[PDB]
Amino acid sequence: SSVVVDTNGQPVSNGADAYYLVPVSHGHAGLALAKIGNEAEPRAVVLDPHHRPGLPVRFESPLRINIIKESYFLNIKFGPSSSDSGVWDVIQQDPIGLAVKVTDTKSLLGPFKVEKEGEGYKIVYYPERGQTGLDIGLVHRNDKYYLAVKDGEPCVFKIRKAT
Repeated sequence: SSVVVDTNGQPVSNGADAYYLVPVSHGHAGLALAKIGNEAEPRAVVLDPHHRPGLPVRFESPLRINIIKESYFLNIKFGPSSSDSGVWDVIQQDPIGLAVKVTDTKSLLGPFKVEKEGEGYKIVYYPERGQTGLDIGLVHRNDKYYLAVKDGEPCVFKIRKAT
């Protein structure tokens, strides 16, 4: 499968560089952490008009290669490669369904792939590595756009090297 490219047409690096996920619609918005309702710490990933560019991410595969392809299962995380926190996971959370949230552990192979969609890319979540995955889209609740499983309604991004 194809090499994933940033907004300058360069291969997206495996962990070494961070990237903004820039929505192609939803006007201007960037990635942020929010509370869902009641939790003490904001750990739900949202797209927030008030946080542009937002929190950049790193895409990680345990394969030896220094670039990412659309075929690779990925961990995606906020923060440095060295830090255990910021790792995205998909969690059952009552208002949202299956919400994208940050965690501080990480499996050998991550839950996600980055796949070509429209003018850019979508994030796809894989309950099971040998089966079709489920598009990540946006769930609007409580004055926030939560990144959440919403198959058929993917949020489309371009990937801008945080440089």
